[PDB]
Order: sequence, then structure tokens, then C-alpha cells
Amino acid sequence: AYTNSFTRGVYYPDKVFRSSVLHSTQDLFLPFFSNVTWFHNPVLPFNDGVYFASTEKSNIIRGWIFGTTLDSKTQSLLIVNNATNVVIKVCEFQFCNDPFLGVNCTFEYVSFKNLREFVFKNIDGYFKIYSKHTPINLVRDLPQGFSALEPLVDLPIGINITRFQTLLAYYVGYLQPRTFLLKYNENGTITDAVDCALDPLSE
Amino acid sequence: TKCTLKSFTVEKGIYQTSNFRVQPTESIVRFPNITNLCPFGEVFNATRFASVYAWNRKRISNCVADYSVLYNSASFSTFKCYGVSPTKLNDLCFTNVYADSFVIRGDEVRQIAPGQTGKIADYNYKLPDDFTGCVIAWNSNNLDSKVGGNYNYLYRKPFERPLQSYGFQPTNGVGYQPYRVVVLSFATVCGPKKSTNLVKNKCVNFNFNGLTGTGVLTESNKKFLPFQQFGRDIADTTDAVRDPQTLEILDITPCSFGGVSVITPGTNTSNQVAVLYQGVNCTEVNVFQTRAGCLIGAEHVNNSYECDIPIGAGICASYQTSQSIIAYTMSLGAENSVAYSNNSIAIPTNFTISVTTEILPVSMTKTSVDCTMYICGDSTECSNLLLQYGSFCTQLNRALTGIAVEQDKNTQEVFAQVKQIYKTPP
Amino acid sequence: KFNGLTVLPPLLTDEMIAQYTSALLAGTITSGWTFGAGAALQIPFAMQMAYRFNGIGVTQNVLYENQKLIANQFNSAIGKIQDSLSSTASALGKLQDVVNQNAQALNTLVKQLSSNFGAISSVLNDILSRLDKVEAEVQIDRLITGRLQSLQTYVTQQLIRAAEIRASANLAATKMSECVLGQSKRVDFCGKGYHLMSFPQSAPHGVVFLHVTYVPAQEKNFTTAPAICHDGKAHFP
Amino acid sequence: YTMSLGAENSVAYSNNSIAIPTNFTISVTTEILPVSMTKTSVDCTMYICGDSTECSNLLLQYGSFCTQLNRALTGIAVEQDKNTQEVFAQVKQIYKTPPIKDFGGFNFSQILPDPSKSKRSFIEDLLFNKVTNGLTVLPPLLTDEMIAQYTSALLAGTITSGWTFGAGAALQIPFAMQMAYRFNGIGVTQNVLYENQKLIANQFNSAIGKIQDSLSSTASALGKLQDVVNQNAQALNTLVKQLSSNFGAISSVLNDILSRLDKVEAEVQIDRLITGRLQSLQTYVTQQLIRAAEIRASANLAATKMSECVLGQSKRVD
Ligand SMILES: *[C@@H]1O[C@H](CO)[C@@H](O[C@@H]2O[C@H](CO)[C@@H](O)[C@H](O)[C@H]2NC(C)=O)[C@H](O)[C@H]1NC(C)=O
Ligand SMILES: *[C@@H]1O[C@H](CO)[C@@H](O[C@@H]2O[C@H](CO)[C@@H](O)[C@H](O)[C@H]2NC(C)=O)[C@H](O)[C@H]1NC(C)=O
Ligand SMILES: *[C@@H]1O[C@H](CO)[C@@H](O)[C@H](O)[C@H]1NC(C)=O
Ligand SMILES: *[C@@H]1O[C@H](CO)[C@@H](O)[C@H](O)[C@H]1NC(C)=O
Ligand SMILES: *[C@@H]1O[C@H](CO)[C@@H](O)[C@H](O)[C@H]1NC(C)=O
Ligand SMILES: *[C@@H]1O[C@H](CO)[C@@H](O)[C@H](O)[C@H]1NC(C)=O
Ligand SMILES: *[C@@H]1O[C@H](CO)[C@@H](O)[C@H](O)[C@H]1NC(C)=O
Ligand SMILES: *[C@@H]1O[C@H](CO)[C@@H](O)[C@H](O)[C@H]1NC(C)=O
Ligand SMILES: *[C@@H]1O[C@H](CO)[C@@H](O)[C@H](O)[C@H]1NC(C)=O
Ligand SMILES: *[C@@H]1O[C@H](CO)[C@@H](O)[C@H](O)[C@H]1NC(C)=O
Ligand SMILES: *[C@@H]1O[C@H](CO)[C@@H](O)[C@H](O)[C@H]1NC(C)=O
Ligand SMILES: *[C@@H]1O[C@H](CO)[C@@H](O)[C@H](O)[C@H]1NC(C)=O
Ligand SMILES: *[C@@H]1O[C@H](CO)[C@@H](O)[C@H](O)[C@H]1NC(C)=O
Repeated sequence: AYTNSFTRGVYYPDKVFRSSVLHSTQDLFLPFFSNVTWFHNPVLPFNDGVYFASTEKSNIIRGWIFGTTLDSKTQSLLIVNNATNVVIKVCEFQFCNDPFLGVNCTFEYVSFKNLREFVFKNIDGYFKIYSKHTPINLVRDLPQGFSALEPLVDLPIGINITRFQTLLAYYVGYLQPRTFLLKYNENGTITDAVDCALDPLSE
Repeated sequence: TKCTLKSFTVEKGIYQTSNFRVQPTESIVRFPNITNLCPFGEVFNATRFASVYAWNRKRISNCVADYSVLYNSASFSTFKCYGVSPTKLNDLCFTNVYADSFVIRGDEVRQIAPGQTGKIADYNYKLPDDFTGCVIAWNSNNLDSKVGGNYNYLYRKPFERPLQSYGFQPTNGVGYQPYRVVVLSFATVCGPKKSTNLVKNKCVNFNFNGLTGTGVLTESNKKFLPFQQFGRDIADTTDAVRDPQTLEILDITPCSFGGVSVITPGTNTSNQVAVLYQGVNCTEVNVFQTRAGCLIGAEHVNNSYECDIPIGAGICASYQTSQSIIAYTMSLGAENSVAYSNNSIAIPTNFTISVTTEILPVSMTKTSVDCTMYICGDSTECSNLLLQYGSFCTQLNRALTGIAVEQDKNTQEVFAQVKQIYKTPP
Repeated sequence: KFNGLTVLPPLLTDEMIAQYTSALLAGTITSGWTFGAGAALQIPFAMQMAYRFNGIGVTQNVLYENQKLIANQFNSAIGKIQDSLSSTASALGKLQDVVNQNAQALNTLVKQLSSNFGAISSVLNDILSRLDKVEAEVQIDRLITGRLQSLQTYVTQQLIRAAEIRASANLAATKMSECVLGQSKRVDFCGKGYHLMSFPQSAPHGVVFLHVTYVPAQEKNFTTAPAICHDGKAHFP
Repeated sequence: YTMSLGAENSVAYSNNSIAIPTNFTISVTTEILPVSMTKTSVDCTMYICGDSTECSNLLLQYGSFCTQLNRALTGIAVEQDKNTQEVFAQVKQIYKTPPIKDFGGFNFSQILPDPSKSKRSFIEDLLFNKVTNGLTVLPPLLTDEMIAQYTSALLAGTITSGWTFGAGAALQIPFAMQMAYRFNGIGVTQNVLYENQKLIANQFNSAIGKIQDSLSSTASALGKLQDVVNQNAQALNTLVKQLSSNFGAISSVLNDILSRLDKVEAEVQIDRLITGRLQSLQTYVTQQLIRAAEIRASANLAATKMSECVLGQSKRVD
């Protein structure tokens, strides 16, 4: 199954304030009006990194697993939100299909009515996470319009990622190396964007 | 000015002899509050350690390191390095802080030091001269062993496992007795982030989280989002930063700079000069603030005259009489109420024939440059290299030949408008 | 000075330029504008000047009734040109600046031969005496690249300066056609005043026009009217 | 579509037919001309080398380049003051307008100075509202208030004295009589003015009103001046953005090169930044020399338009 991304999946590309200005940047972005795979799950490719989102009113989706194998042979990311705090660890983990709810190691870290949206990417051994939250009316598809995702985590863990899966209404899209033009308002929030490759007017 | 013009005589004018540039008064460094130091108490201050002939290492990462304290620590009676010194290590960072710790007889521990020799450095606790760091050891006969000897210790990869349980005794001196020791080698494991006080409103050199430059740091009304660290102007230029120890936003202004122009009458007329610091404020440098910059060594005057030497922003300077350089708002000419009314006319009753000279340039000095002789000076070895650049020398000769023929045409079009050489009567 | 830089002579010598300014001037004096429009037609100079007064809306009799005075004012004003040009060089700032710009451009181009551009020496014979071929070529490439960039800089600035001098030569050619071979009505084209005539004089790298202009003087105020009634009808001049 | 060049018109020619105009309109066609660039000078040592001593020494090996660039930009900068002065300073005295405005019904109030404002005219205030690293911008010699005193003097001379203030001292003449000369200067018998004086005054006053409306309703009129401001800003921003370029170097941040490498390798990498920044600055100065030649051609045109169109009455068609 699929739905249209519309203008979703843009994020703050760098740690820099800019205001009342338009900045052109090339990065791994979810392309505008691309098709986003819909789920209600199996192991998925990671490709050039992932946009992930879920329409929610219940908090059933608790986490993710990432790696090459996602199992035993090499260090693999486990990421969990348990409502006490966010957990991250990178062990050579072993489990069943997943440690999902029935309702060696080298690093560790701690920190429908709504959409939760996220981006996961990996450049130069920095694994990165971004997010945003908003209220919504539509349950069937990602909401139209725009609001940029902002960074949560930025880890020099140096792992190679080619596969991932979710830990238990949810959506997956792939980032691609594309030029975007980003509009920063007077307060230095991104308020609009252009995918330059979308159409001749966007070029 | 004489040196700027490469001349001992200077004609009347204004000359940019130099550039004024306010120097950084001091250097700032700011980094975040020091945190996540590697827990080396588990190496040096713990109640036990492994036997040194059977030891193994582990790596610290995502951390600071206590190396700045370790470079002057009392925790060892002796120390040595295969890498750089600990004072350099406290100023550096590495992929991980690889380290190990153990109990041994003191001389057997020395026989496993980085770049040392013996069955320890050979196999029981390996220690090649390629080890990317330092090690330390001290006597421990009261705690590293029993009253019966070094049974809690051992003797004989880097800092890891000819070995056996140690032969040391608690009655011995620090070489023969039981001892405690550790060794390490070298991004994610770094020395501490030493940081200065903050200095607003002075021109300063600065470091903020590895951004560097010279500027006047100023308190500001900008509202960075909680994840943003730097601010940038339209053309990439950094124009604000967040202070990493107290998260307010500092607007960065460049340290004041500008052309220094020397205003002079001719050296015939005087050796006295005035200096304009273009766009500079007089607080940053007689003294007079013009809109063009701070002007020094000229008198501000309330009269107005024709513009002699142009300063800019309506100001001109001149040399006047007992003598000095003055500076004044230039006169655009005398004002005149034309005596207009709906029935008044003025009619000239006489004339002057005025022979106004006008002078126009018409031709340059016709030049041709033999680009092979200019570039290569009659060297064959050079001329063969100039062929690799292809058409450029031919294209430059063609361009200068076009200019040269054009000077003859310019001269022909002006003067040769007459078909016949007319002659004047006797 | 030997370094491939050469100055070529103009096609016209300064004596040939002076024969042209002589011919332009002898035509202008003996024949008025007519030598531009066809064959030179002789006309007495006091009659040429009455045509030139009539060409600025000053009636011919204003010349003849003042011919001694107008002749003396011209002769005296030519005297003031000699006195000005004999007194100070500062009048010819345009031509002497054109000479200076070319001399500074050539001296910059020569001084750039002494620049290293990152080579071990700027003297090409030092490189070729000290270094063997494979090393020498690396240093000579820096001198070639720098001297070639210096010569492209020179030729680019001489192309832009030649375009400025050609704009001035087209202007001088137009001033000669309209101010010398004719009487221009273009306000302030042939000097500040109502233009009468101009005389070309040669100067190195340039030309000088002695723009003879009528400038009015000694005005009186009068009451004036747009029109005048007579037998109830309006009369206009 | 294939463009139309204009409406088709067979002119009604025959060997004995003439068309004579029985009436006229006074038009007031605005024309807009560039006269000066933003005067600029670049401290080429501070632009190329960023106040680094290690780079500043290497830039000496290039000799006169970072000196003939300043001489070129100084020539352009002095030339902008010359361009501005050749256009506006065509007047010997700062003429001023009488207190009373008895100009035969013509109403210059929107183009004459407003003393409640700089003391610019109403239309000059519309025109001023419509237009919107070692690099330094230098002020013009004439301030905008001096330029406005020259356009006031030119305009007050033009109104009170006709062409006469160009040819000698300003001779006063009534404005209805000055326009009667302007009518003879186009071969229209001057009684046509005096007999249509109220109509001609109203056509002028209304045509001036249409300039205020046009300048208030669209910015597109000032495209020539806004294009000059845009080209100056585009050139300077391009020159600054080129500091961020690598030119094959390890980084475009000069302090990275000076900290990541030993001095021998660092000098090779810095010499790429020097070569690229110097080529960037030579490219900028060359474009500014060509653009200054274009602006000088426009300033010489504007100076000629002021001499012939303002200080006189040009008979040169269009
Ligand atoms: C000259 O024209 C201006 C407008 O172009 C006239 O000024 C306006 O006059 C009316 C009526 O008094 C006022 O309501 C407006 O506020 C004025 N506008 C401005 C901008 O001042 C002016 O009255 C005319 N003068 C003469 C003598 O006719
Ligand atoms: C010449 O043309 C003008 C318009 O340019 C005519 O003036 C208009 O006349 C009408 C009445 O016929 C008035 O309503 C308008 O207000 C006038 N306009 C202006 C600007 O005054 C004029 O009547 C024509 N004259 C002749 C003899 O044809
Ligand atoms: C992919 O998206 C486009 C709109 O951008 C749409 O036309 C197309 O049908 C989608 N493809 C699928 C398989 O749904
Ligand atoms: C939730 O995670 C935190 C660490 O983030 C941990 O301390 C806590 O014990 C966990 N609780 C449950 C119920 O998993
Ligand atoms: C951990 O790593 C060691 C080698 O360093 C290996 O012998 C061991 O089998 C690994 N164990 C797991 C669960 O990965
Ligand atoms: C990741 O992949 C690179 C090659 O792309 C390889 O050199 C590196 O050893 C890999 N690291 C891990 C932890 O798999
Ligand atoms: C900027 O943010 C403040 C709250 O921080 C808000 O009140 C204001 O309206 C915002 N302004 C703009 C232009 O978005
Ligand atoms: C850093 O530490 C000081 C006290 O030493 C404290 O006042 C300040 O708030 C801290 N800053 C941050 C960013 O935690
Ligand atoms: C300067 O002095 C020289 C002689 O030394 C003289 O020829 C020249 O005319 C003088 N110029 C001025 C402006 O005094
Ligand atoms: C800067 O110059 C202005 C006048 O241009 C002056 O008022 C001000 O005091 C100067 N700045 C300082 C810090 O003195
Ligand atoms: C010059 O002008 C200032 C005010 O700008 C005034 O205080 C001063 O008295 C004046 N001096 C003279 C000699 O006019
Ligand atoms: C006209 O002016 C000249 C000087 O230019 C003077 O000699 C002559 O007497 C004057 N003539 C009259 C009629 O005023
Ligand atoms: C004309 O008359 C006025 C007084 O009505 C006077 O101010 C002005 O100076 C006179 N002009 C001439 C040229 O005589």
C-alpha cells in the first residue's frame, strides 16, 4: 500500500540560524510528492536513510532496530521509547522476530488525533535522528502542508546500516540526495521549501 | 605616501597609503561545561586489579579524559611513553582511550612498559614501541599482595597478555616488592575543554566550539531555536553565536577597519599632511568625525569653498593661511535668487567672445608585446612549455595588434576629415 | 625595457598631423563650413563670422557694428590661451594622464617580471642554471602561469582603456565634424556659450579645440509682455 | 504564437493629399539613466588572506596584482564622482525659485523642492522610495542633499531663465514667454501657446500628475536604476560567496589549512586559495571595469541630455 508524501519530510539541515532568507542546500531529503509505503511489520531496506511517521492516539509504536543483519553478527542499533525515558544501545543483539509488546556492546545512551514524524540518516559514521509532532484530522494519509523536522540525536557510533524494522497507521519513505531551497522566517524557523527536481517551476 | 608612490616628490591630492585594522585586544575560548570524564578512578583508586602477566585492555569512548591531571599525578612513582607526552595528550583527542591496569612485582611491571623489553613486553603484557600513549607504576607492598607474597599479582596485544603468579614480597623495596600499574594508547576520547571568561564590546580574537575569527562580541536580541549554535548573514558570513556556557546570543561585528588616506598639498607647498581613516569612528582611532571617516590633522571650518582635495560625503580639504590643512563642506557655488516675475525679462546689452579650450585624448601609445620574449626571455626550454598553453600568446598578439591598428584609425577619423591639404593665403 | 615590449610609431607623424590641423584650420578660416559639405568655397572671414552670428540668433549687423571689438576680443582671448598654456602644464591633465596610465601599465608589466609567483627565482636563467629538466619545468610553469596571467591582465586593461580612448576619439571626430567643419547648435557640445566656431590644434596623443563661443554680458532688466494689443487684435513678435 | 510587430497601417498617401494636426497633447515622457555605481574599494590582502600572516607572506610572491587591483577600483571610484559631477554640476551658481509661483498656470510644485522633507521634491521622494571581508563601500563626493541642490538649481534656472543659464548668467524670463520660445523651437508659431495657454498648462499639470500615479502604481519604471543596484549587490555577494569555495584546497576556511597540515603542505593548499581568491577578485574587478565603462557611457549620455534637453532645447529627433 502507498500514500502521497505531499510536502512532508523536510528537516533543519544544519545547526545554523538564518532569518528572513532563502537558503539552497543539497542533502538526503524525502522528495516532494513521492509515494510513501503504508503499514498497519516486516524488515525493510534503509537505503540513503528513512522518513518514518505514524498517525496516532494510543502509543503502540515504541521503537526500532537497525543494522546490516539486525541480528548477532555485528553491532546493531536498538532504539526504544518506554515513556520513562528514550533508550539507545548498539550491541550484537539476539531476540525472536522482535522484543515487541504483547498488549558484545560498544555504546549506550538515554534521554487518529496526532502525527509523530521522524527522519533517520547516517553520514560519515554520524547516525542522526530528527522529529516533529502535530495534531491532525485525517487518519488515512500523511497530512498536507508543511512543518520542518528538528534534530534529537547525533551519534558518532560509526555503524553501517542497510536494514531496519519497527517495534510495536504508519508510513515509510526513502531520502534521496536532492537540492532543496529552504525558507527561513523572521524567527529562523523553516516555514516552506522547494524540491528543485520536482517540476520546471521548482527548477 | 612617498613610499606608496615610489617617489620623493608628491603632488597635491589624497592617496590611500595604508589600511587601518583594529588589532584583537585578547583571545577568548568558549566550549560547553566540562562533563563525561572517563572514570579513571576504576584504574588508579579501585581496591583491586588483574595479575599483570594475564591482563587485558578496554576502550573509553564518547568521553572526556583526565590526562591534564594525570600529567602531574602522584599516583605513580615512575612513568614512560611510546607516544607523545601526557601534557600533549591532554591537548588532543583520539578514536578511543584504549587502557589497561594490573598488579605485579615492580621490575616485572617495568618489563611490560610501552617500548620496554622482557617476557612481559614480549607476551605476558605486550608493549611494542608503536603503542600510541603512556604508562605509570608505583609501589604497593601494603595492598597488591598478601603477607606470604605477590599471589594477587603476576610477572614474566598492547597492554594485554612466559607469564606466572608474581614472586614479589611485602618486605622488599619498590623494584622487588608488589606494585600497581597502568598503560594506555589513543574521534570520541578527548582532553578537557579549557575555556576563558567572556569579553563583550572589545575587539577580540575568539573561539566558540571551533568557530574562529576576530570581532566585537555584543549582547543581542536574536532568538535562535534551541538546537541552533551559529547565525549567518545573506552571503555565508557568520554574524552571531550562542555562548556554550550561558546560552544567550552574541551578535558579532567585525573589528573596525578601513583605508588610511593621506591628504597632502604638493611637497613644493608643504610637508604638512592630514590623515583620513575611511569609515572608522574617531573613538576607535586636531580630530574631526566626517561622514566619510575620522579625519586627523585638519581643522574643521564653518566657511565653504570650492573642492580642492575631495574627502567624500560633501567634505573637502585644502591648504590655507600661519598655515594649515582645513576641512569644510564643499561650496556648490554661490546661491542666486533669479529676479523672476510674470513681466520681468533681462536682456544682455553686450557680449564677450570666449575662446574656451577643450582637450580630448585620441590615441594611446601603440604597443606590441612579443609574448614569447616577455614570458620566456629567449629560452628554448621555456618556449616549448609555453606551446602547451596553445593559442594564448597568438591571441594576445592579435588583441594588441587590434588595439595598435585601432590607434591609427582613431587618429585618422579625427584629423583626416579633410580631403585636400588646404593652404592659407600669403 | 628590452623584454618583448615594443612601442610602434603612429602611421601619421606629428608633422603630418600638423598638416591636417593646418588644412582643417586653413579651410575653416578661408571657407567656413563649406569644405565639409563639398569643395571649399572661399568667403571673407568677417562674412563667415556674420553667418556664424546669424546661426546663434544674433543679427548680422551686431558683428559689423562691433567688428573691431569682436576681433580684439578674439585676439586677446587667443593671447589668454597662450598665457594659460605657457604658465601651467595643469591644463593638459587629460593627455598627460593618458601618457601616465600607459607608462604605469608598461612599468607594472615590466616589474611583474621580477615576481616569483612561487618559483625558486624570478630570473629564468637562475632556474635553468640551477635545476635539471624535470625540476626546472615545475618552476618554469609557475613563471609562465604568473607572467601569462600578468600579460592577460595587461591586455585586458589595455582593451578596456582602448575602448575608453576610442569613445574619446569618436567624440573628438564628432567635435571636429560638428564644431570645426560646422556650427553645432547642441548646447555645451562646443564649449560653454552660444558656439561660433572652433579651431583644432594637435597635441601628443590627442587634440585640442579652441571653441570660440559668444557669451552674453551686461544685461539690463526690462518690463516685458507676451503679445501687444493694437486695434483690438493681438500682435506677437 | 508568431509575434505581431505592430498594427498594420497603409498610410493614405497620394500626390495631392496631406494630413495636418488640428490639435496637440503636451506629453511628459519620463526617461531614467544610470549615472554612478556604488563606489567600492577592496583591501585585497584582507580579502585574499583574511588577516593571516602565513597567507600574507605568500601573497607577496604575486607582486603588483594586489596593488593594480586597488588602482583599478580607485580609478572606477574616482570616475563615479566624475560621472556624477559631469551630469549634475553643469551650473555655476545654486539658483533658487521665487517665493511666489506666477508661472502662467504651470504647476512645478511636485518637481520643485519640498522644505518640509533631505529637501527633495515630491517626485524625487517617489524615485528615492522606489529604488531599494576587506570589501568597503565609499560615500559619493556629492551627498544626496547636494545632488538635490544641483537638481534644484538646474530646475530653478530652467524655470526662471530658460536656456540662458547654460549659455551665460541666468537671464530671467516669464514662464509663458519661455514656453513661447520652446514653441518656436519646434516650428509651431508661438501664438498657438498664448492662445491655448490654460489648456497647455492643464495638459502639463495633468501629465505631471500621471508621473506621480505611474511611479506610485508600478516599480517597473525604475528598472534601469534597480538593475544597477542589483548588479552591484550581485557582484559583491558573488565576490563574498567565492570565499567559501575550495578551488581544490583541503578546506575554504584558511584556519583549517593552517591547523590540519604541516607548513610545507599547508603552503601548497593556501596557494590554491590565494590563486582562486585572486582569480575571483581579478574577475570581479574586470567585470566592474566593463560595467563602469557601461555606466560612464550612460553618464556621458545623461550629461549630454542635461546640456541639450535641460540647459537647451535639442532639435535631435527622439
Ligand atoms: C499644484 O498642484 C498640487 C498637486 O499636484 C496642488 O496641491 C494639492 O492641493 C489640494 C487643494 O488645496 C490639497 O487638498 C492637496 O493636499 C494638495 N497636495 C499636495 C501634495 O500638496 C496645488 O494646490 C497646486 N497649486 C496651484 C497654485 O495650483
Ligand atoms: C484639443 O484637445 C484637448 C484635449 O487634449 C481638448 O480639451 C478637452 O476639451 C473637453 C471639452 O471639449 C473637456 O471636457 C476636457 O476637460 C478638455 N481637456 C483638457 C486637458 O483641457 C480641446 O477641447 C481640443 N481643442 C480643440 C480646438 O479641438
Ligand atoms: C507515485 O506518485 C505519483 C504522484 O507524484 C503518482 O502519480 C503515482 O501513481 C504514484 N505511484 C504509485 C505506484 O502509486
Ligand atoms: C524505561 O527506560 C529507562 C531508561 O531510559 C529505565 O531506567 C527504566 O527502568 C525503563 N522502564 C521500563 C518499564 O522499561
Ligand atoms: C564478542 O567478541 C569476541 C571477540 O572480540 C568473540 O569471541 C565473542 O564470540 C563475541 N560475542 C558476541 C556475543 O558477539
Ligand atoms: C562499514 O563499511 C566500510 C566500507 O563501506 C568498511 O570499511 C567498514 O569496516 C565497515 N564498518 C563496520 C562497523 O561494519
Ligand atoms: C516570533 O516568535 C515569538 C515567540 O517567541 C512570537 O510571539 C512572534 O509572533 C514570532 N514572530 C514571527 C514573525 O513569527
Ligand atoms: C555551566 O556551569 C555554571 C556553573 O559552573 C552554570 O551557572 C551554567 O548555567 C552552566 N551552563 C550550562 C550550559 O549548563
Ligand atoms: C614645483 O616646483 C618645480 C621646481 O622644483 C616647478 O617647476 C613647479 O612649477 C612647481 N609647482 C608648483 C605647483 O608649485
Ligand atoms: C561613532 O560615531 C558617532 C558619530 O558618527 C558618535 O556619535 C559615536 O559616539 C561613535 N561611537 C562611539 C562608541 O564613540
Ligand atoms: C561654527 O559652527 C558651530 C556649530 O556648528 C558653532 O558652535 C561655532 O560657534 C561656529 N564657529 C564659527 C567661527 O562660526
Ligand atoms: C562692451 O564690452 C567691452 C568689453 O568687453 C567694452 O570695451 C565696450 O565698451 C562695451 N560696449 C558697450 C556698448 O557697453
Ligand atoms: C533686476 O531687478 C531686481 C529688483 O527688481 C534686482 O534685484 C536685480 O538685481 C536686477 N537684475 C539686473 C540684472 O539688473
